[PDB]
Amino acid sequence: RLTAYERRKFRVRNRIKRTGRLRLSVFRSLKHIYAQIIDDEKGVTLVSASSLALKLKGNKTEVARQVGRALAEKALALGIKQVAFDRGPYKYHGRVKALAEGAREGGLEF
Amino acid sequence: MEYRLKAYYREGEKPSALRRAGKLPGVMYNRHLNRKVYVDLVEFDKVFRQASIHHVIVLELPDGQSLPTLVRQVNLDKRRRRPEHVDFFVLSDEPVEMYVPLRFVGTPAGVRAGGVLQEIHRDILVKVSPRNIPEFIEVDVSGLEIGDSLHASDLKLPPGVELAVSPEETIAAVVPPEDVEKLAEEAAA
Amino acid sequence: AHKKGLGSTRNGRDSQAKRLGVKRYEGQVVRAGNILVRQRGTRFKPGKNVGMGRDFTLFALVDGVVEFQDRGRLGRYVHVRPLA
Amino acid sequence: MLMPRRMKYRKQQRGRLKGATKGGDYVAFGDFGLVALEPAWITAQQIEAARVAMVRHFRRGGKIFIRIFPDKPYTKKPLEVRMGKGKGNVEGYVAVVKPGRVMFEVAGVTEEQAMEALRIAGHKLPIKTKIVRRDAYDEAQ
RNA sequence: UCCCCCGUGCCCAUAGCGGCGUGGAACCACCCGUUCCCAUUCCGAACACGGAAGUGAAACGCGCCAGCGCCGAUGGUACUGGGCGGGCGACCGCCUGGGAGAGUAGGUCGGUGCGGGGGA
RNA sequence: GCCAUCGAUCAACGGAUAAAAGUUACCCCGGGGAUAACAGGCUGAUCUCCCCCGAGCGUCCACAGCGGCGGGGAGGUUUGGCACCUCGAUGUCGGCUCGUCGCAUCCUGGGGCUGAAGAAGGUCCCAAGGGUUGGGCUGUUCGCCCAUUAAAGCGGCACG
RNA sequence: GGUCGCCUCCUAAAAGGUAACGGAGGCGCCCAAAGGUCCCCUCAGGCGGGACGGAAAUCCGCCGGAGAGCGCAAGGGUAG
RNA sequence: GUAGAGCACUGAUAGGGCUAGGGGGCCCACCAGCCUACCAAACCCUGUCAAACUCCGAAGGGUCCCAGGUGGAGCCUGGGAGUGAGGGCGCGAGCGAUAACGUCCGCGUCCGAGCGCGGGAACAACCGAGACCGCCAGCUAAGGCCCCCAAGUCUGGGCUAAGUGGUAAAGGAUGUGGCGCCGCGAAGACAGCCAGGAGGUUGGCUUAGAAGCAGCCAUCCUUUAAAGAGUGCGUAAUAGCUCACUGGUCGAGUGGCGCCGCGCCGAAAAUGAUCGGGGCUCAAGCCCAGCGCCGAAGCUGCGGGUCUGGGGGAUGACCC
Ligand SMILES: [Mg+2]
Ligand SMILES: [Mg+2]
Ligand SMILES: [Mg+2]
Ligand SMILES: [Mg+2]
Ligand SMILES: [Mg+2]
Ligand SMILES: [Mg+2]
Ligand SMILES: [Mg+2]
Ligand SMILES: [Mg+2]
Ligand SMILES: [Mg+2]
Ligand SMILES: [Mg+2]
Ligand SMILES: [Mg+2]
Ligand SMILES: [Mg+2]
Ligand SMILES: [Mg+2]
Ligand SMILES: [Mg+2]
Ligand SMILES: [Mg+2]
Ligand SMILES: [Mg+2]
Ligand SMILES: [Mg+2]
Ligand SMILES: [Mg+2]
Ligand SMILES: [Mg+2]
Ligand SMILES: [Mg+2]
Ligand SMILES: [Mg+2]
Ligand SMILES: [Mg+2]
Ligand SMILES: [Mg+2]
Ligand SMILES: [Mg+2]
Ligand SMILES: [Mg+2]
Ligand SMILES: [Mg+2]
Ligand SMILES: [Mg+2]
Ligand SMILES: [Mg+2]
Ligand SMILES: [Mg+2]
Ligand SMILES: [Mg+2]
Ligand SMILES: [Mg+2]
Ligand SMILES: [Mg+2]
Ligand SMILES: [Mg+2]
Ligand SMILES: [Mg+2]
Ligand SMILES: [Mg+2]
Ligand SMILES: [Mg+2]
Ligand SMILES: [Mg+2]
Ligand SMILES: [Mg+2]
Ligand SMILES: [Mg+2]
Ligand SMILES: [Mg+2]
Ligand SMILES: [Mg+2]
Ligand SMILES: [Mg+2]
Ligand SMILES: [Mg+2]
Ligand SMILES: [Mg+2]
Ligand SMILES: [Mg+2]
Ligand SMILES: [Mg+2]
Ligand SMILES: [Mg+2]
Ligand SMILES: [Mg+2]
Ligand SMILES: [Mg+2]
Ligand SMILES: [Mg+2]
Ligand SMILES: [Mg+2]
Ligand SMILES: [Mg+2]
Ligand SMILES: [Mg+2]
Ligand SMILES: [Mg+2]
Ligand SMILES: [Mg+2]
Ligand SMILES: [Mg+2]
Ligand SMILES: [Mg+2]
Ligand SMILES: [Mg+2]
Ligand SMILES: [Mg+2]
Ligand SMILES: [Mg+2]
Ligand SMILES: [Mg+2]
Ligand SMILES: [Mg+2]
Ligand SMILES: [Mg+2]
Ligand SMILES: [Mg+2]
Ligand SMILES: [Mg+2]
Ligand SMILES: [Mg+2]
Ligand SMILES: [Mg+2]
Ligand SMILES: [Mg+2]
Ligand SMILES: [Mg+2]
Ligand SMILES: [Mg+2]
Ligand SMILES: [Mg+2]
Ligand SMILES: [Mg+2]
Ligand SMILES: [Mg+2]
Ligand SMILES: [Mg+2]
Ligand SMILES: [Mg+2]
Ligand SMILES: [Mg+2]
Ligand SMILES: [Mg+2]
Ligand SMILES: [Mg+2]
Ligand SMILES: [Mg+2]
Ligand SMILES: [Mg+2]
Ligand SMILES: [Mg+2]
Ligand SMILES: [Mg+2]
Ligand SMILES: [Mg+2]
Ligand SMILES: [Mg+2]
Ligand SMILES: [Mg+2]
Ligand SMILES: [Mg+2]
Ligand SMILES: [Mg+2]
Ligand SMILES: [Mg+2]
Ligand SMILES: [Mg+2]
Ligand SMILES: [Mg+2]
Ligand SMILES: [Mg+2]
Ligand SMILES: [Mg+2]
Ligand SMILES: [Mg+2]
Ligand SMILES: [Mg+2]
Ligand SMILES: [Mg+2]
Ligand SMILES: [Mg+2]
Ligand SMILES: [Mg+2]
Ligand SMILES: [Mg+2]
Ligand SMILES: [Mg+2]
Ligand SMILES: [Mg+2]
Ligand SMILES: [Mg+2]
Ligand SMILES: [Mg+2]
Ligand SMILES: [Mg+2]
Ligand SMILES: [Mg+2]
Ligand SMILES: [Mg+2]
Ligand SMILES: [Mg+2]
Ligand SMILES: [Mg+2]
Ligand SMILES: [Mg+2]
Ligand SMILES: [Mg+2]
Ligand SMILES: [Mg+2]
Ligand SMILES: [Mg+2]
Ligand SMILES: [Mg+2]
Ligand SMILES: [Mg+2]
Ligand SMILES: [Mg+2]
Ligand SMILES: [Mg+2]
Ligand SMILES: [Mg+2]
Ligand SMILES: [Mg+2]
Ligand SMILES: [Mg+2]
Ligand SMILES: [Mg+2]
Ligand SMILES: [Mg+2]
Ligand SMILES: [Mg+2]
Ligand SMILES: [Mg+2]
Ligand SMILES: [Mg+2]
Ligand SMILES: [Mg+2]
Ligand SMILES: [Mg+2]
Ligand SMILES: [Mg+2]
Ligand SMILES: [Mg+2]
Ligand SMILES: [Mg+2]
Ligand SMILES: [Mg+2]
Ligand SMILES: [Mg+2]
Ligand SMILES: [Mg+2]
Ligand SMILES: [Mg+2]
Ligand SMILES: [Mg+2]
Ligand SMILES: [Mg+2]
Ligand SMILES: [Mg+2]
Ligand SMILES: [Mg+2]
Ligand SMILES: [Mg+2]
Ligand SMILES: [Mg+2]
Ligand SMILES: [Mg+2]
Ligand SMILES: [Mg+2]
Ligand SMILES: [Mg+2]
Ligand SMILES: [Mg+2]
Ligand SMILES: [Mg+2]
Ligand SMILES: [Mg+2]
Ligand SMILES: [Mg+2]
Ligand SMILES: [Mg+2]
Ligand SMILES: [Mg+2]
Ligand SMILES: [Mg+2]
Ligand SMILES: [Mg+2]
Ligand SMILES: [Mg+2]
Ligand SMILES: [Mg+2]
Ligand SMILES: [Mg+2]
Ligand SMILES: [Mg+2]
Ligand SMILES: [Mg+2]
Ligand SMILES: [Mg+2]
Ligand SMILES: [Mg+2]
Ligand SMILES: [Mg+2]
Ligand SMILES: [Mg+2]
Ligand SMILES: [Mg+2]
Ligand SMILES: [Mg+2]
Ligand SMILES: [Mg+2]
Ligand SMILES: [Mg+2]
Ligand SMILES: [Mg+2]
Ligand SMILES: [Mg+2]
Ligand SMILES: [Mg+2]
Ligand SMILES: [Mg+2]
Ligand SMILES: [Mg+2]
Ligand SMILES: [Mg+2]
Ligand SMILES: [Mg+2]
Ligand SMILES: [Mg+2]
Ligand SMILES: [Mg+2]
Ligand SMILES: [Mg+2]
Ligand SMILES: [Mg+2]
Ligand SMILES: [Mg+2]
Ligand SMILES: [Mg+2]
Ligand SMILES: [Mg+2]
Ligand SMILES: [Mg+2]
Ligand SMILES: [Mg+2]
Ligand SMILES: [Mg+2]
Ligand SMILES: [Mg+2]
Ligand SMILES: [Mg+2]
Ligand SMILES: [Mg+2]
Ligand SMILES: [Mg+2]
Ligand SMILES: [Mg+2]
Ligand SMILES: [Mg+2]
Ligand SMILES: [Mg+2]
Ligand SMILES: [Mg+2]
Ligand SMILES: [Mg+2]
Ligand SMILES: [Mg+2]
Ligand SMILES: [Mg+2]
Ligand SMILES: [Mg+2]
Ligand SMILES: [Mg+2]
Ligand SMILES: [Mg+2]
Ligand SMILES: [Mg+2]
Ligand SMILES: [Mg+2]
Ligand SMILES: [Mg+2]
Ligand SMILES: [Mg+2]
Ligand SMILES: [Mg+2]
Ligand SMILES: [Mg+2]
Ligand SMILES: [Mg+2]
Ligand SMILES: [Mg+2]
Ligand SMILES: [Mg+2]
Ligand SMILES: [Mg+2]
Ligand SMILES: [Mg+2]
Ligand SMILES: [Mg+2]
Ligand SMILES: [Mg+2]
Ligand SMILES: [Mg+2]
Ligand SMILES: [Mg+2]
Ligand SMILES: [Mg+2]
Ligand SMILES: [Mg+2]
Ligand SMILES: [Mg+2]
Ligand SMILES: [Mg+2]
Ligand SMILES: [Mg+2]
Ligand SMILES: [Mg+2]
Ligand SMILES: [Mg+2]
Ligand SMILES: [Mg+2]
Ligand SMILES: [Mg+2]
Ligand SMILES: [Mg+2]
Ligand SMILES: [Mg+2]
Ligand SMILES: [Mg+2]
Ligand SMILES: [Mg+2]
Ligand SMILES: [Mg+2]
Ligand SMILES: [Mg+2]
Ligand SMILES: [Mg+2]
Ligand SMILES: [Mg+2]
Ligand SMILES: [Mg+2]
Ligand SMILES: [Mg+2]
Ligand SMILES: [Mg+2]
Ligand SMILES: [Mg+2]
Ligand SMILES: [Mg+2]
Ligand SMILES: [Mg+2]
Ligand SMILES: [Mg+2]
Repeated sequence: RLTAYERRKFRVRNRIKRTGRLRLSVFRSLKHIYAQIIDDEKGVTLVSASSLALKLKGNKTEVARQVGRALAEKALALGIKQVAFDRGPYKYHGRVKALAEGAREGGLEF
Repeated sequence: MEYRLKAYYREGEKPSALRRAGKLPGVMYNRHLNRKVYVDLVEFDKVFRQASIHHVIVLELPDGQSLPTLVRQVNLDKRRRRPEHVDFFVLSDEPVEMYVPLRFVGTPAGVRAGGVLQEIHRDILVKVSPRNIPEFIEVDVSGLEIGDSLHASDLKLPPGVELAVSPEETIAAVVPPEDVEKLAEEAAA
Repeated sequence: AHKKGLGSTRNGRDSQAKRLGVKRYEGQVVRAGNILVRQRGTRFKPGKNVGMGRDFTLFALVDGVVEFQDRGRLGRYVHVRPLA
Repeated sequence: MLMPRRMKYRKQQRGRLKGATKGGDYVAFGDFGLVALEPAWITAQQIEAARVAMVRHFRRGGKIFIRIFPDKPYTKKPLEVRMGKGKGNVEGYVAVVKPGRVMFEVAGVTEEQAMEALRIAGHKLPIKTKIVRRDAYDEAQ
């Protein structure tokens, strides 16, 4: 048995995993949003940015933009520039979008 | 209802040899032990005929041990219809599952009516401690007419004994006989 | 004399053999492009450095060594580890 | 007359008869049974014939069990025709029996009664046979 | 470096179904609202956004129990690569190496990787 | 010409021509026992003969005489299957003539049982020494029929 | 008399391949959406409840891993 | 993904349970209560079957890497072919009839081309064995060792009495030897001997009496050391007369069932018979054990030929 939730997840995640790039995963809780970057070859998170960890607040979308930007800072430092965006079970829009838009001008190539 | 039977250990000796030497290869196990064994065939036979899975058999091991066992299973030569291996299940203080001989008593109303008692189950599987393993489990099959039947859900059960199957496991029934005049409409069919 | 009313046969045909199967095995060295598995449906799934053609053919995408894998419920996979 | 109600396929290849019986080697219902000693295709005519013989022997009484069933289609090309031009037609059904297979069983009839009835039955069968009594070994199986 | 939670892989049911219990500090979830972005072949159910009054009822996490499901020896046998023998013949049998399936004993209410948050 | 593309039940589908059916006992040549018909052989489904079972018949009584449903064989007379010798030839039915062998015996001989009173008959066993008619019909073998008879046997021998 | 090319399954003896006038079936088409992609959704069936309404029209609930669907025969594949 | 095995899928399947519906009777019908030694979907338990079923699954087979392997191995290029009727046997399948010196495939083998040699009487392809030539030398193989005919009338130990051996089945049998298990037994058994073995059978009945014994009619009760409304003979019938049966007697074994070895019957053909023959019976048959020997063109010894390779030659010629 499966929720449409889970089905979407696998469906969008698998497609990205095939392209073999680094993976920018995202979690979007009611109160926060989190974004880690994963090497699925080794199965390991290389760098992570989040609202909770940023001790951040001030409207979800505007917040989301920053965690992306912050994510790029720690990423580019390590050497990461090329990446693929795991949009999870979430429609590419609003909060998730803002995270991407931030992480974009933050320097990430995607 | 408690039998003895001398047993011996074994390792490399080929089963084939052991058999054409009139012994019967076997095994001896419970959650704690497991040992290759053999018994004398003709000696096992006379014992097992009486004891069966139903009654405890005590294995007299060479090292002076005397183990309570149930025969868990017996492997047959298909061609010859003749035993070729035994499983001895060493009893422990614990409760164990096992088959207990049903004993139908009273000649059914249907049998008198000319039918026949089909003894569907002849033993019934049961949870019970070793110290208190029953045997004869009576069943009043007397009220049973032709077309009737009784199930596990209708048994005596000595105290401390568990109906270890489905209650609805049908125990026995009474069936119409064979009859030469049935052949008529069987020919008219 | 002999040759009496015999009969006929309402069937009696077949298709050509299709030579399906695994074509390169685990541990075999392969050039990029090498056919790894001819199949019907995904009896095998494409893994690392392995692509799948329109008729489910599995081929190597890199020079490397062929490697098999049974991931239980997720199916069976053919990979190609590249070589350093 | 035994034969399948329905059939996935109408003609069936012959096959060999390797080994002892696959199973159905222990008495499972009555007190005495008839066991196959050599293998054969037992015709549906023979099954029925044995059946009737027992029935007739103990006229009204006891119950007969039949542990074999003819599901194999038996083919025969017409008389006086040559080889080729298709496979023959189905002309009956047999049950493939192998040594060790209990084929019949009886119950609720006296020991002597059972012995004669099962004995006559075997006389109808195209093979050597033996009668057997239900054992501790059978109930153990 | 022990404990709890969140995201995420790997092993692919010994991990599951079902039952009973536990958890809201934090996280997470249901929750509150439809102004804005977005949305419904109808419905703010879903997707989405702005929130934080309430609640762990649901969901989820963690436990516990073996009815189900799942896993499952040893021993023995079927079958068999190779080498042979008996019988007019149907078929049997021997040595050597390999060796199931079923069933018996029994196991199981998961185990582990990387990152994040919170503890003592 | 090159590029693109069209006209094929060329379906006997690797497609002989753009274009094609029969007949021969009036026949002919090259080959084949690589292949049929005769006969042999292997087989024995079919054929003939003999058994096992004992349901039931026989007033009564399974077995005097019978033998449901089924099962096991022998033979190598019939019709077949196969294609092994023979196609640089193994002449094919019936009749006649001359037979000879088999015995699963038609008669004669010796027996057992009988639902054997006697006379007869039935069934089985032994027995192959000898015997086993003349005509009408049809090419017939077979078969029917006339008149007899102890009997008017059946098969093998390339259906001698 | 039947057949003649192509496809699916068995025969086929656990790689490939494998014969017979062996056992079963199909094809000589089709679709401007039945194609490309992005996004979303998940069957069949059972039980219960529901005007006309039934075995079966459409709606609600619980169950359900795939027994449905995938133009067409069969096989393989397939709801991650 | 086969052999085996299994029923989880697709189908098949016998019995039972459970249970929609269907059928017969009841209530009687308008609807409902039906109850059912009937028919039966789904479902459950027992028990199975399948090339085109598989939850399972060997042995093997395939390919790759590493290692051994120097072989009338292998790989590349080119010149010359012939072959494209195969066959027998073993094994696995299809067809056939679980027929064929049948047919069609697959793996192997041999004949083909080894109709050369030993064995199997004789016999392409079964057993043994791959013939360069010579020998009046030796060892072995298969198969054999009584004579034809080379070698044991060898040595232990059993079985067989049919000439089984020396070619057949269901099935039939106090053949025979060997293992068992089961009752009987001197608390005197089995075998016979043996005093006994009255019926008020006034059989319920019977009719030219059809009073135990055509008449398959409760199918009585007695005296007990034991005697049946009868196991039978002269009868449609009285007499007669056996058996059951206890009783002694007798004195030591008897009855029934199962398994194994070897044998018996079932067992009829056509020119003259026969295991190849003679002939064979504590074998010259079968089985178990041992020690000898015979024997093929195989292997060995001696001589020679030729091909190839490697040496020699401290050179061809020649030599090992
Ligand atoms: Mg599921
Ligand atoms: Mg979805
Ligand atoms: Mg999806
Ligand atoms: Mg990993
Ligand atoms: Mg701020
Ligand atoms: Mg901006
Ligand atoms: Mg850049
Ligand atoms: Mg003792
Ligand atoms: Mg344990
Ligand atoms: Mg003993
Ligand atoms: Mg004790
Ligand atoms: Mg009574
Ligand atoms: Mg019933
Ligand atoms: Mg009928
Ligand atoms: Mg019928
Ligand atoms: Mg002909
Ligand atoms: Mg015709
Ligand atoms: Mg037709
Ligand atoms: Mg094909
Ligand atoms: Mg091809
Ligand atoms: Mg083919
Ligand atoms: Mg693709
Ligand atoms: Mg492919
Ligand atoms: Mg691997
Ligand atoms: Mg894995
Ligand atoms: Mg899966
Ligand atoms: Mg998957
Ligand atoms: Mg999948
Ligand atoms: Mg049926
Ligand atoms: Mg066979
Ligand atoms: Mg077997
Ligand atoms: Mg076998
Ligand atoms: Mg065997
Ligand atoms: Mg069987
Ligand atoms: Mg009974
Ligand atoms: Mg009775
Ligand atoms: Mg028989
Ligand atoms: Mg018995
Ligand atoms: Mg018994
Ligand atoms: Mg039982
Ligand atoms: Mg620690
Ligand atoms: Mg985890
Ligand atoms: Mg693991
Ligand atoms: Mg799971
Ligand atoms: Mg529960
Ligand atoms: Mg509980
Ligand atoms: Mg509680
Ligand atoms: Mg609790
Ligand atoms: Mg509590
Ligand atoms: Mg809070
Ligand atoms: Mg507002
Ligand atoms: Mg508005
Ligand atoms: Mg607006
Ligand atoms: Mg939009
Ligand atoms: Mg809008
Ligand atoms: Mg619309
Ligand atoms: Mg719209
Ligand atoms: Mg919970
Ligand atoms: Mg519990
Ligand atoms: Mg359990
Ligand atoms: Mg599993
Ligand atoms: Mg094992
Ligand atoms: Mg073993
Ligand atoms: Mg072997
Ligand atoms: Mg073998
Ligand atoms: Mg052999
Ligand atoms: Mg032999
Ligand atoms: Mg044998
Ligand atoms: Mg041997
Ligand atoms: Mg050996
Ligand atoms: Mg072994
Ligand atoms: Mg072995
Ligand atoms: Mg536990
Ligand atoms: Mg669990
Ligand atoms: Mg749990
Ligand atoms: Mg734990
Ligand atoms: Mg570790
Ligand atoms: Mg140009
Ligand atoms: Mg045409
Ligand atoms: Mg046309
Ligand atoms: Mg052509
Ligand atoms: Mg041309
Ligand atoms: Mg031309
Ligand atoms: Mg002229
Ligand atoms: Mg002319
Ligand atoms: Mg001629
Ligand atoms: Mg000739
Ligand atoms: Mg024939
Ligand atoms: Mg005929
Ligand atoms: Mg006979
Ligand atoms: Mg009568
Ligand atoms: Mg009489
Ligand atoms: Mg009678
Ligand atoms: Mg008779
Ligand atoms: Mg009749
Ligand atoms: Mg017959
Ligand atoms: Mg013949
Ligand atoms: Mg002939
Ligand atoms: Mg013939
Ligand atoms: Mg031929
Ligand atoms: Mg030939
Ligand atoms: Mg002429
Ligand atoms: Mg004349
Ligand atoms: Mg003549
Ligand atoms: Mg005579
Ligand atoms: Mg006479
Ligand atoms: Mg007479
Ligand atoms: Mg008279
Ligand atoms: Mg007669
Ligand atoms: Mg004579
Ligand atoms: Mg004469
Ligand atoms: Mg004569
Ligand atoms: Mg005349
Ligand atoms: Mg005339
Ligand atoms: Mg005339
Ligand atoms: Mg005529
Ligand atoms: Mg005449
Ligand atoms: Mg006369
Ligand atoms: Mg005449
Ligand atoms: Mg003559
Ligand atoms: Mg003739
Ligand atoms: Mg003639
Ligand atoms: Mg002839
Ligand atoms: Mg003649
Ligand atoms: Mg034509
Ligand atoms: Mg293959
Ligand atoms: Mg359309
Ligand atoms: Mg959408
Ligand atoms: Mg949608
Ligand atoms: Mg539905
Ligand atoms: Mg409904
Ligand atoms: Mg509806
Ligand atoms: Mg209407
Ligand atoms: Mg709906
Ligand atoms: Mg299905
Ligand atoms: Mg549908
Ligand atoms: Mg699916
Ligand atoms: Mg499907
Ligand atoms: Mg899945
Ligand atoms: Mg499989
Ligand atoms: Mg396959
Ligand atoms: Mg399944
Ligand atoms: Mg299927
Ligand atoms: Mg099915
Ligand atoms: Mg079914
Ligand atoms: Mg049933
Ligand atoms: Mg039923
Ligand atoms: Mg009704
Ligand atoms: Mg009525
Ligand atoms: Mg009415
Ligand atoms: Mg009324
Ligand atoms: Mg009514
Ligand atoms: Mg009305
Ligand atoms: Mg009315
Ligand atoms: Mg009722
Ligand atoms: Mg198959
Ligand atoms: Mg199969
Ligand atoms: Mg397994
Ligand atoms: Mg498994
Ligand atoms: Mg496997
Ligand atoms: Mg294995
Ligand atoms: Mg393997
Ligand atoms: Mg090497
Ligand atoms: Mg050429
Ligand atoms: Mg050529
Ligand atoms: Mg040619
Ligand atoms: Mg040829
Ligand atoms: Mg060849
Ligand atoms: Mg060959
Ligand atoms: Mg031969
Ligand atoms: Mg053969
Ligand atoms: Mg067969
Ligand atoms: Mg057969
Ligand atoms: Mg055959
Ligand atoms: Mg034959
Ligand atoms: Mg035959
Ligand atoms: Mg043959
Ligand atoms: Mg054959
Ligand atoms: Mg070959
Ligand atoms: Mg030769
Ligand atoms: Mg050769
Ligand atoms: Mg020659
Ligand atoms: Mg020779
Ligand atoms: Mg010779
Ligand atoms: Mg010979
Ligand atoms: Mg010759
Ligand atoms: Mg020959
Ligand atoms: Mg010769
Ligand atoms: Mg030759
Ligand atoms: Mg030989
Ligand atoms: Mg040999
Ligand atoms: Mg030597
Ligand atoms: Mg010598
Ligand atoms: Mg040898
Ligand atoms: Mg020798
Ligand atoms: Mg001699
Ligand atoms: Mg000689
Ligand atoms: Mg001599
Ligand atoms: Mg004799
Ligand atoms: Mg002789
Ligand atoms: Mg001899
Ligand atoms: Mg012979
Ligand atoms: Mg002979
Ligand atoms: Mg012989
Ligand atoms: Mg015999
Ligand atoms: Mg006897
Ligand atoms: Mg007897
Ligand atoms: Mg006797
Ligand atoms: Mg004997
Ligand atoms: Mg004893
Ligand atoms: Mg005793
Ligand atoms: Mg006795
Ligand atoms: Mg005793
Ligand atoms: Mg005493
Ligand atoms: Mg009398
Ligand atoms: Mg009378
Ligand atoms: Mg009385
Ligand atoms: Mg007088
Ligand atoms: Mg008197
Ligand atoms: Mg016994
Ligand atoms: Mg024995
Ligand atoms: Mg025995
Ligand atoms: Mg004989
Ligand atoms: Mg001789
Ligand atoms: Mg000789
Ligand atoms: Mg002689
Ligand atoms: Mg030589
Ligand atoms: Mg020499
Ligand atoms: Mg010379
Ligand atoms: Mg030389
Ligand atoms: Mg050298
Ligand atoms: Mg040199």
